[PDB]
Amino acid sequence: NRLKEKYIKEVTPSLVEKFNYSSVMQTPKVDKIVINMGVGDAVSNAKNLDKAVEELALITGQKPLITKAKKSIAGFRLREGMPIGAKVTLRGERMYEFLDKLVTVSLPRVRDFHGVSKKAFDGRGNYTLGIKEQLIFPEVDYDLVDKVRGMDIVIVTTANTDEESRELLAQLGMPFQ
Amino acid sequence: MRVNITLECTSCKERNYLTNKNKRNNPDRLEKQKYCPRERKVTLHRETK
Amino acid sequence: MLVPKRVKHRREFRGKMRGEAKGGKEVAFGEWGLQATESHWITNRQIEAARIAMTRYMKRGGKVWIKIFPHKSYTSKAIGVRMGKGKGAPEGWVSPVKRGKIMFEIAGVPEEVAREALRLASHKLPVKTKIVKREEMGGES
Amino acid sequence: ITKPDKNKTRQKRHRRVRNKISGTAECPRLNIFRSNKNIYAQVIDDVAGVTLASASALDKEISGGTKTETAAAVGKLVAERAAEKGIKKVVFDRGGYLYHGRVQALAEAARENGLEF
Amino acid sequence: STSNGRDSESKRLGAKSADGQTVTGGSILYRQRGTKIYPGVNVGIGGDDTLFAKVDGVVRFERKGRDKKQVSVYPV
RNA sequence: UGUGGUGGCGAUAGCGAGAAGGAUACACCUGUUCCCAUGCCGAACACAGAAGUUAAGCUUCUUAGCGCCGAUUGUAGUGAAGGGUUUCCCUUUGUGAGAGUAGGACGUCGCCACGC
RNA sequence: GGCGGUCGCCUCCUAAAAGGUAACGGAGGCGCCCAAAGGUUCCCUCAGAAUGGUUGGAAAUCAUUCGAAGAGUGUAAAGGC
RNA sequence: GAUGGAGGUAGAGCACUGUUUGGACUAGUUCAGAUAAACUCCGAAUGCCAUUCAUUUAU
Ligand SMILES: [Zn+2]
Repeated sequence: NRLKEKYIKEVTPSLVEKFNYSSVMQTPKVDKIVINMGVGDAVSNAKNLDKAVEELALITGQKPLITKAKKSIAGFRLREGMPIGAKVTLRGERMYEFLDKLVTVSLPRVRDFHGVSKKAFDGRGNYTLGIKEQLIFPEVDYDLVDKVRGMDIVIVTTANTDEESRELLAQLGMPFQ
Repeated sequence: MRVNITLECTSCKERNYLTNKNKRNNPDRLEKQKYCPRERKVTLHRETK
Repeated sequence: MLVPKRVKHRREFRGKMRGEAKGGKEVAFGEWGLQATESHWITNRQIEAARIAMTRYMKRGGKVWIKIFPHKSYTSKAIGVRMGKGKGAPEGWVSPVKRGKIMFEIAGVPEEVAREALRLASHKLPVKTKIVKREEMGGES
Repeated sequence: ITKPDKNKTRQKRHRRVRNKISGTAECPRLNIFRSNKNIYAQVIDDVAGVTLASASALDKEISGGTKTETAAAVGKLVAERAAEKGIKKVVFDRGGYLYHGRVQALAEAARENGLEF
Repeated sequence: STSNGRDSESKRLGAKSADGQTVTGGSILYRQRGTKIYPGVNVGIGGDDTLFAKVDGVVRFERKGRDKKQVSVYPV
C-alpha cells in the first residue's frame, strides 16, 4: 500500500547501507501492532468494558478480544476470570493504515509536543507508545465519550540492536523528539 | 442435595439402572439412551417420578 | 541462648551419637582451634558460658567463631507424674558433638592470650579437649 | 521475535502419534513426508528397521498437474508398487499433520488401488 | 491424654513374581502407587497401577532408557 | 561420495563459543481466488505458487568453559568368629562405598531416495 | 480403679533397604463431590524474573528475552505425571 | 555354591525441602563451613524371591 513502496524505494537501500547488510533478508521490518486497554473497572460497573470495546472498534475494523483476570488478588476485588480489558492485534495492511493515521493525522492533536520518549525500547528493538485519552483520532466523536481514558500501544519489529529500530521507526514517521 | 435414583425404561417399563444426581443442579429428570436387557436394544430410559 | 527460629517438628528422637565427627575437623577461619576428644551433648547455656569467658579475656578484641549450633530439642515430664501418656513438653536445646569436632576458633591475638582463653573456655564444658593450630596445606598464610 | 521452525513443532506431534502406531512385517507402516514443494511416502517395518517400497512426488514421473493432484498420483504409485511385494495390510502414520488436505489425497488413492487400512 | 493414635491397614505392596520365573496368563507381577515400574512386552496395567501378564512365559525385569524400569514376559 | 527422509542404542549422543555452505534436495520468502481457519488477527493451521536469499533454521567442521561416563588404592559401614566398661570402644577373617581423583568424550550402528 | 480421652476407615514416620510388626508413641484426613470435574478425537504448555507502557499503585491487563518444572493435578499425605 | 532380580536402611551428601555460621557484595548474586525421624544427586554388608543348575542330606 503506502509504505511497501516506501520500504523498497527509500528505506531498504538506506538501512542496507548504514549497517552494510550483506543480504536484504537482514533488513528489519514491522511484524505486529498490538493495542491494549487496561479497564480494571468491570470490578465495579459491568458496563465499562463495553465502552472500551466500542471505542477500540471505532478505531479499527475488528472486534477486540477480552482479557480476563488470570489470577485473583484481593487488593482490587479480583477473583479469577473476571473480564478486565480488551486487546487488538494488527497485521499486514491494518498496520500500515494505522501507522499512517498515527503519524499524519491523529498524534499531533496531542499538545505540548514531547513526541516520543527514548527510554521506550525494551533494550531489544521493539517500541511501545502511550496515549492518555481517546479524542486524538478522527474515528472518535465529541459527545459520545465520557471518560478520560486512553490506550496502550506496542509496535514489535525484527531488530537486534535498539538503534536499528530507532532509525527504521523514525524513518517511517513516529515524530520522536 | 445429592440423591440416589432409578432410571426406568420407556417402552417395556423396567427399572434397569441405579445412579446419582444433584437435584439443585439438575432440577428436571435425567434422560439417557441405555441398553435395555429385556428387549436387547438401546432405548430411552427415564427417571422415576 | 541460641534458639532455632521456626522448627518443623515439635518433638523428636534423641540417639545415637556413636562418635566420629562428620564435618569440621580442621580450622577454617581462625588461627587456633579447640577440638573435642570425647562425645557428648552440648547445650545453649554451656556455649554461652564458654563464649563469654573466652571474649572477656581478650581486651582489644580479636575475633571468635562459634562453630556448633543447637538444632535438636529436649523434652521432659514433671515430678509426681506416673509413666504413660505422650511425650513431655520441650525444655531446652542441644547439639550432639562427636570426637574430632573443632568447636571454637580465635584470631588476631598472639599465642598466650589465645591459649589462656581456650583454657578458660574448656572448664565450662562437659568434654575433654585439645588446642590446635592451622598446620600445613598449599596455603596457610 | 523468534519464529520457530515448523518441522520441530511437527516432530513433537509425530512422536505422540507413534506411541500407538507401529509397523510389523504383516502390517507395515505407511509413513508420509510433506515438504514445501513435494510429498513422499515409504512403507516401513520396524522389527527389522527397513523399507519395503516407496514413491516420491516429483522425483520420478508423476506430473500432469501442480495442485493437490500431485499427491493422489503418489498414493496410487505406492499402492501398485506395494501390491507388487505382496502387501495389503498397512497402518497409516499421518506424520504430525492433519488428516485433511493433500495427505488425505495420498491416503485415499492408497485405499483405491490395493492397500487395506 | 494424647491426640495421636491411629493408622491404616498395611497394603502388601511390592513384587509378586521373581525374575526368571515362569508364569501363567493373568498372574500379578507388581503392586504399586503410580508407575514406579512400567509395563513392557506382553504386560498390562490395572486400574490402580498393578501390572499383570497377558501370556504365559518368563518374567524379566529390565531398564527403560536412563532412569526407568520395565517388566516383560517372553513365551518359550 | 553429498543431501533429503525414517530407525535402534543410558547425553561418551547434550549446552555455549567459532567458522563455512546452496549442485539437486530442505528452508525462509510471495499471495488469498477455491478446501479449511482466528474465542481479534491467512500470526498459526489450509491451500495456490516460485520473484527474491543464504541472514535465520538445516548440514559440515574447530573448541573440553557447563553438563554427562568415569577406574585404581585408601578410608566409613558391615556377614562370621572373640575381648574390655558395657553409654561406648578394640582385635582377627570376609565384603566395601559416598567423596576425591588418573582417564574418556564434540557420537556410533542400519535401511530407502536422488544427485557425483 | 475413678475423672480425662479413645472405640470403624485412609496417608506418612517409628519399621532394623522383600512382606509383616507394639505402646494412653510422633503428625494429618474421611462418613463426600462432579451430567462434567465422565468417554473419545483434534490441538496446546507451566511458576516466576528482568525491560519498557496512560490512568495503575510493588502487585489487575499488554510486548520481548531467560526459565525441567521452582506450577497444576475436586478434596489429607505419600508414590506418580 | 553359581547366576539373575525387587527394595532406599548403615554410611555420607547438600541437587530438593526445613534448621544454620562467617565474608564479599548490591536492588535499593557470590566464596567458603555445617545439620536432619517424618530431607536425598547417591548408596553397602546381610537378609528375601527365583532356576528342567550343582554337591551333600531327609524330609
Ligand atoms: Zn424396555
